[PDB]
Amino acid sequence: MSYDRAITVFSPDGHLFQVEYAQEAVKKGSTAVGVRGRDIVVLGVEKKSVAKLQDERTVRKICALDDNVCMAFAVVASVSGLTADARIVINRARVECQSHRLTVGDPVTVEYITRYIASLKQRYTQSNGRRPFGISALIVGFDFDGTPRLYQTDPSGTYHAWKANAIGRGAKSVREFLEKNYTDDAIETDDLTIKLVIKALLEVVQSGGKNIELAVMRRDQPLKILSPEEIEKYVAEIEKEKEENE
Amino acid sequence: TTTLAFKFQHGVIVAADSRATAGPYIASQTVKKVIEINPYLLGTMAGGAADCSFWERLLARQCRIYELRNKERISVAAASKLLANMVYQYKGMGLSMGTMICGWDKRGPGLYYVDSEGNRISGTAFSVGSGSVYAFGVMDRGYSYDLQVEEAYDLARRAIYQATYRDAYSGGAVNLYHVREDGWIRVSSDNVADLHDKYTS
Amino acid sequence: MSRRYDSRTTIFSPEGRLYQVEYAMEAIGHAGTCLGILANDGVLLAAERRNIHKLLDEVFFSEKIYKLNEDMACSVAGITSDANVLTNELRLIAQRYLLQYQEPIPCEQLVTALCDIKQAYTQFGGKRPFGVSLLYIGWDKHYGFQLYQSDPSGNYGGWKATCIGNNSAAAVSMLKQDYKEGEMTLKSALALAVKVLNKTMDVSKLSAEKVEIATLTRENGKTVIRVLKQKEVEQLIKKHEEEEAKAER
Amino acid sequence: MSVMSYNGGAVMAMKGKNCVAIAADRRFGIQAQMVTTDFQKIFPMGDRLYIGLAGLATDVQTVAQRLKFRLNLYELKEGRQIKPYTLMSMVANLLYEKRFGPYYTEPVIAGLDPKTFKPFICSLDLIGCPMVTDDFVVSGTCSEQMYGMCESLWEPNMDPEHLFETISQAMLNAVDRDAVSGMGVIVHIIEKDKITTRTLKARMD
Amino acid sequence: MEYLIGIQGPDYVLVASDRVAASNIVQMKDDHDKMFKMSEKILLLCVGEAGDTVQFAEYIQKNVQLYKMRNGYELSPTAAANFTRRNLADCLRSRTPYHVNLLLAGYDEHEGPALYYMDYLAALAKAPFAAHGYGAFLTLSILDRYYTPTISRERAVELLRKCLEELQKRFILNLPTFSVRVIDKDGIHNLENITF
Amino acid sequence: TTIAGVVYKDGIVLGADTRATEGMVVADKNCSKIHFISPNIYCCGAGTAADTDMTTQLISSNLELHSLTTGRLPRVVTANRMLKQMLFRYQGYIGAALVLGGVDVTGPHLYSIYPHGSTDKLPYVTMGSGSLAAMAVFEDKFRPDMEEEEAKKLVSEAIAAGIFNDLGSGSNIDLCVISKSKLDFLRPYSVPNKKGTRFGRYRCEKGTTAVLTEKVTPL
Amino acid sequence: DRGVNTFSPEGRLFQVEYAIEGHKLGSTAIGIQTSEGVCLAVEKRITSPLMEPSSIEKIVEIDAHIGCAMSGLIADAKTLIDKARVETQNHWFTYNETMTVESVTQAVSNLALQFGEEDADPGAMSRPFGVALLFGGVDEKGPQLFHMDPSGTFVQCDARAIGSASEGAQSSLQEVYHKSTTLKEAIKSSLIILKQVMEEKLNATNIELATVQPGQNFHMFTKEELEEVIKDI
Amino acid sequence: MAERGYSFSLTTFSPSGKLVQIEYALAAVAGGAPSVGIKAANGVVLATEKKQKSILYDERSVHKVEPITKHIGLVYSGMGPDYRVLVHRARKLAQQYYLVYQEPIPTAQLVQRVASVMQEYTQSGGVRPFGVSLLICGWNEGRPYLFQSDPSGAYFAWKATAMGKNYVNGKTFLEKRYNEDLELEDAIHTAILTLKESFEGQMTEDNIEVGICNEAGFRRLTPTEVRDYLAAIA
Amino acid sequence: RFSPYAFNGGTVLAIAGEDFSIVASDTRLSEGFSIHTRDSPKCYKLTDKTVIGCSGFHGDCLTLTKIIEARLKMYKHSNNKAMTTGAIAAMLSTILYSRRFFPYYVYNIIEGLDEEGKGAVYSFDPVGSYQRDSFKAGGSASAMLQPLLDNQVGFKNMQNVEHVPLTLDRAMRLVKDVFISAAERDVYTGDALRICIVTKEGIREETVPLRKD
Repeated sequence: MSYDRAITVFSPDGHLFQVEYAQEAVKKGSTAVGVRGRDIVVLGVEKKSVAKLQDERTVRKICALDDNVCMAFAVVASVSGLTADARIVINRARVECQSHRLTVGDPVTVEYITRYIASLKQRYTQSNGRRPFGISALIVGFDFDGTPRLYQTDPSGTYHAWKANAIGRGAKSVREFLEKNYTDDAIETDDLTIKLVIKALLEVVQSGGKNIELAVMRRDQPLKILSPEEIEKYVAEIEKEKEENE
Repeated sequence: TTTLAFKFQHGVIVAADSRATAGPYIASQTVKKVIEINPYLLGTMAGGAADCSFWERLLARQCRIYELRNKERISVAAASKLLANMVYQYKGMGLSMGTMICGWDKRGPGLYYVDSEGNRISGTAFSVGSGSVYAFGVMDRGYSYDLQVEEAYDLARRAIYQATYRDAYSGGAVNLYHVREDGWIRVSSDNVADLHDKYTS
Repeated sequence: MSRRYDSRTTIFSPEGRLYQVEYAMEAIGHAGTCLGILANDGVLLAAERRNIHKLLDEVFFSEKIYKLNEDMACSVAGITSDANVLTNELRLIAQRYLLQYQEPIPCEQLVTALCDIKQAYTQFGGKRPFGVSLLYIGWDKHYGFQLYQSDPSGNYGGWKATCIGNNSAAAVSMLKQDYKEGEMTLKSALALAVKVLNKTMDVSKLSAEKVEIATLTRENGKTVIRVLKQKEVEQLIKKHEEEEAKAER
Repeated sequence: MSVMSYNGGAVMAMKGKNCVAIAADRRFGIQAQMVTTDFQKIFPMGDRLYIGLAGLATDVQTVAQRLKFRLNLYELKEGRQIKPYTLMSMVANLLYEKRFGPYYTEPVIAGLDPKTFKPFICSLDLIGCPMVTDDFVVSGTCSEQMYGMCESLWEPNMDPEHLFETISQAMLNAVDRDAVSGMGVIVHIIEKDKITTRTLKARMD
Repeated sequence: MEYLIGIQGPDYVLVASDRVAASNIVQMKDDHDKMFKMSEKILLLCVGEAGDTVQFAEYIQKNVQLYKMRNGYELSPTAAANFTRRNLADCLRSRTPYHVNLLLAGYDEHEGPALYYMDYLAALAKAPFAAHGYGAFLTLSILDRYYTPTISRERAVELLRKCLEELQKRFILNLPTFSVRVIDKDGIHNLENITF
Repeated sequence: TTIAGVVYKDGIVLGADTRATEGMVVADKNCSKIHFISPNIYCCGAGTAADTDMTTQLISSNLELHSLTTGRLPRVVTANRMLKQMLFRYQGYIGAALVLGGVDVTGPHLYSIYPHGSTDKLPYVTMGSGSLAAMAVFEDKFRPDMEEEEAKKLVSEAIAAGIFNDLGSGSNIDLCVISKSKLDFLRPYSVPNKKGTRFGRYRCEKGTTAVLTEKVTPL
Repeated sequence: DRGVNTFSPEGRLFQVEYAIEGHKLGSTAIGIQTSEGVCLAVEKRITSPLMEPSSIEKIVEIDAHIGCAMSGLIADAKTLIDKARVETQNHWFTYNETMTVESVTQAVSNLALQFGEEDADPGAMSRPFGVALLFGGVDEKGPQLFHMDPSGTFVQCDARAIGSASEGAQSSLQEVYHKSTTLKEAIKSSLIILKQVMEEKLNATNIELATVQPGQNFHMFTKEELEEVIKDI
Repeated sequence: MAERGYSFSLTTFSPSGKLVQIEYALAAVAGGAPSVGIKAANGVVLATEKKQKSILYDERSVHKVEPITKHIGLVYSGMGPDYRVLVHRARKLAQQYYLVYQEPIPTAQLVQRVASVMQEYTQSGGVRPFGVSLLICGWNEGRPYLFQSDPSGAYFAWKATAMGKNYVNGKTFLEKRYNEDLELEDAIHTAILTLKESFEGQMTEDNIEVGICNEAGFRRLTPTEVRDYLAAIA
Repeated sequence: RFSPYAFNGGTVLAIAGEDFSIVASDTRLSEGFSIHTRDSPKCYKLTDKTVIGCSGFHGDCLTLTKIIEARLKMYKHSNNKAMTTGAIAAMLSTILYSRRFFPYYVYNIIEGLDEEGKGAVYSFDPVGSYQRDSFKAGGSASAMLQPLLDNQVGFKNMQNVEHVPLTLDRAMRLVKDVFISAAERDVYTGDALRICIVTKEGIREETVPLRKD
């Protein structure tokens, strides 16, 4: 195209500006936590900002890229949802997942999607008159193995696998409380893994079951996005467990 | 259902059986050759007929899968090799065709065998073969073949099949290249001549 | 030359917003009231008709009520200019989906196709985003009745009741106060919408020249998209107006 | 709306004109050539739901072409209030068909319609590569279009009752299935009026 | 083109569909263990039938498309909607250089009427129906159902209709076909039915 | 099939045509106008295969419209010839259209006959459709090669009437289109040579030969 | 204002001088060519035990007998590696044998500098990448270690270090590492040098080693192998 | 012959939340010639000032008042060059429509088409919007129609509208002088009066152009016919 | 094989015998395009290094197009791979041409006879559709079996001991070459003038013209 005006140009600081501007926008808010289980991986976002008049059924902030790959996203500002920005990454990733499954008869792994996120951010960098998305995605899924995985990506396009991680509103603070909660029993019992996601989200700001939405994946079976009614019952049971340990 | 690269499944291995042949079936252009090529150590395949065509499609199959397997650190399956070959070849069609490769690997749902031909047929069966003269062969073999044959037990099965096959067959200047594939490895049992095995057995 | 002129409004800010979307956000607020409420037998839209003169042709059905499909309809808050190109594009997309699927298009499916385009402008290209925020109303098989809102980068949210435009905070709070998550029927639902428009708008008795209200109602298994005429609207105004009169006493 | 070939997917339309109305009969069958196994699937579309165009023969080209035309119809319908006339659609169809090369869409159109909401009747039939003809007499259309026109010109008093007409046109269909072999069984009549669609089910062999 | 063998008998207690495993190139059978009904989704099926090669080809693309709607909508896609979308996709491929006639066989769960089968002709024509055959065989089986019809037919009676056909198929038909996969589908899972 | 002629006379241009428009030798329609009126200035006669002729006139009419408005010159028949030759080449010489373009420039009235060839053909006086030579042959015969306007108008009408008589394909009304460059007098009935016999007697029937079990209006 | 495309009176481009600095930001990688084989060592430098240490990678395969350690922005390098995978197997289709360290490295380097910020095609770079790659393998010719720069200057090395310690480490290698030092000793040399840039001591979860040795394909060292070199440093 | 084009941000939103370019374009049309359109409901009449301020202009074929097609016309106000490309473009759309349908393009349909063009000029960079306001007229499908399209890419429906210099006074004089359910003759008379209320003073028949629109078509009258009208009005 | 239509014929017959490091390639000394032979001089054989000698024959139009190309592929290979032309050059070129000629059917059999740049001798045979194989006998042309046999019987020594009881030496192969060419004229009637045998070594190119007997 005609637009080739600079938006990204390299720094002597050894960085790309947009990527760093994005990284702080995931520091400042939109808590998304993920834990990896032993049959099931669960990811959760807190905030859809259900003010008790909004719809909860059709709103998606966790989107299924595939039936064995799902991502939960975050990056926030004053323009609070960057759902739009995510929605591009979501649509291109959706076709690519399906596409990989047509060509290669193994079910697409999270490791393929994570390299694909690293190249999309980069490609936008090299092209003239174009800028990296602000998103960070917690890519969840199942391989050829049928092994549950949770991988996390950053706005630069670098990926690591992690058993349990928290990002948003102090990434390290939510993760270090959650670090005690990650035990051998917790990862084994599937039901305990669902609680682990919810239990982390509660540390930043407590209560709300409508604000919290989490999606669950079991084996290579399709994504199931849980009802808010299921969440409310779960936060009530989590709050009593905190009093029991302590 | 036809020769030139043929495979039949067992639990322990698959049998890989192939011909060394040059040109059409009317004369050879060489005598020394092995047309058997190792694209990956996942298994061996090699054909004949329309020579450029078999080599071309397998070479694409080999490129895609090998890069994906090697970089990702995830082993590619029977299903994946077959899907790459299939997708490529229909597109390329109208630029000669005659690919006859037999795909093997062991998967999460157990051992899987798919037969890849240049029509666009993708088949699992007792024994399948793509190329030409094995079409006759699948008839006698099925009788003497169990669902699960051991490797040693399978080697003896090949030797008898062949030894009668040379008597019936009138194609000369061939070798039977015998390979057993134990999964994501490929080893060569023996590369015995078709003329030798009639005397032995 | 060229970069210098480029104000770098396409740049990300550290906070995690796009300058353009934020400036577009203000363009929606200047402009008139567009509110949508969910009801249990149909769904209704109420939009501010801003074309009052005594010499009006009415060459269009309405200049803010747009029937995008033969199963969707929408209302506008923002700029008429952006609204006209956009409204046409919304029609090709709604209509192609109708061809393939042959069932009414989700309100969610309808905001997302456009979103890519909105986002494209803002991030790069140095192209303005569209100055309108659209309230789409529809019924689709899967969820039943739904309302969807789109913003200037295509940020979407499913809402039972929402309002954007002039005195957006006032309209949405008021409507939040009486109604919370789908407590009313189609009859009562028109009477609230006109009531909200009444308070927000400078004319505090309204007529049918001041308001234009559109209904989308599911009858005999098929979605009917109708822009209500001036005659039907006056009846709805007298019902809310009378309800206000009792309130005082 | 429009299709490829003429009887290679069945479908036959005949119209008789009434002062008030137009009556149209067509079989309600479907499936390629001779076989007309299944009976639930349409050929006639509505282009105002008081104006129709029907193209008749193969179902694939019937649904692909009909839908792709509907998108453009619709955009015009919403834009200008006065939804496109009879006359506008015949010409639109002529231009849309000629435009293709690959899988040539040669329909034999029957337009069945009073114009807009107004009470002025039209019936027309077009040729395979369907250049438009204005007429207000009577229309029969199909592979053997000229046979249905002849007979449609001969049957009426002048303009029988709408009631009388559903019965005539149903009988016109019944004799014609015997004359071809590419269609047969099941008959649907759409009496197309200026404010209503009366759908009537005629007796089948 | 029609010279396969499918039958699908729709009822709302079950839907029984059967097909032969008999994809034959040359003189012998390449598939004779592979199933001829493909899984688009766990409650949805497409049965592709035509030429041997063209069958495998139609399914893989289609499989991606069904799943994708499931993801997009965040519920199971509408049956009506899928069946029409599978008709647009087969007509689009028809334009493309390789001409493909494909008989598709839609099994879906719809909001009504119950378990449902939506029927697809080699005129590339989507049609709602009850009582269908695919292949050259469609012509005789549709007719047998027509003498004795029931569309709420119990499983025992389904076996009787089947058996009068199976003996006929063995001696009068050019498909003696002793290799068949027969399945009866309830609304939750695939159950395997007796094969004669 | 069709019988069309247009003439260059001592006045302006008179087009003569039989009604019927046929898809081959069989009538698709027995109503409308074969000689078509376009913009005010341009009239075109049509002949040969129906499908190729109507559409060619229509497409050129858009092109000619653009050229007329911008240039603000009245349409030239040589100009009209070049546009049909270029368009028909674009298509690749598919179908049969013998086309009669006739328009009045500021000079004389000018008439051309373009066959499907994609030629640059200058007539003297021409008739089209059927066989180009066969129709053209008449002009040499009845016209002395210029006579007064009124005498010429009866002459074309008489020659065209003979082709209608000799060749039964043309049927119904004979239309004469008197074309200037803003005046288009479309005289439906110059001569009616033939018409049908009244369809007074029915072939209607009561329901007892076919019946109806429905009368309902869906919503 | 002035552009970034311009040459300075120093006689170098601005964008490129910044890109070298980008190499300096990241983690250190050591690639040593020994004649017994080529070892590549990289620091994990994990700060959390919740991470799974296998999936922190900074050694990725160009080929099935060539391994590559990369330094500077981890993300920026990954694209170059993606394009490299397609070329090595492509090379197998055409030549009918596997790609060499030299052939792959010169082809990626052409792309490294192409930059035109305005009025240049979107299928070409607006800015150069700030990554230094170390391509280390043994191929048909023998053990070779080639070094690639973000300036698109490729050169053959025997011992090269890149990352934060790049100048310091490179000097220090020239000293210990020679061609009178065996392969296992190369692994010991790299480990000592690694520690200043690292925040902690050397461990088997804080190094990742992979050696490609003659007659063998690329092997990723297992936990036992990492631990044997940890014992004696 | 080597360029890629430039697209830059002066065409993106300011902090005020309104578009910097649109306000300036509206200023260009205000500076223009006054133009009134009145729908009679017996035909549409459009009047503009013929003059360009020197009357050494031939204008017997060059007009401000141009037919697009058989019964739809545009009258403009604002910029002359920008209008010239819009006249030419508008025709091209009309004929495209003419090929498919056989009827000439409706005023309702035509404006949306034109509106896309106005939009490209605003939204992309390295261009600027057209500074021409259009009065679009037609009589088709049994009703006469008048549309307005302003330079931004908005289209508005009016039954009597005034433009240019003293656009405000024209709208009020129209409200006052013209009433509903009057005839075509009355409409023609009122437009020349709105132009009197909208730049005042001396008129000749080479200072005004009046064109009448019916299903017979749009025509701009000859200099003589316009002269007779002048004498009627005050 | 195929009877010249797709591309012009130019006759000629190629025999190839590999020993262990000496390989003889023979083809007739003629340039044809028409039934008559234009000139005895030819440039069918082209040498790229002393390491590799290529022979393209048959249709003259094919012969010039591919042989020059092979010189280009050699240049590219020395630069990038850093292996001098030889075996490696040979495998690569046969794939790209054989795609090019085989939809519109192949009328040239190029034969790369060389030593690898690491050593070991290869003699490579395409049908005309991509295959490369190492051989110790080769017959190539329409008569793609007429020479093959002599090399199978004499070189391999399978049911033969009277050409050598083992396998041929350098002295022995050159003696046999003159004999084989004299024989060919008798059977194959598509030759005129002279037969040229080039013997390719890693250490000596040899050329000899031999009159048609």
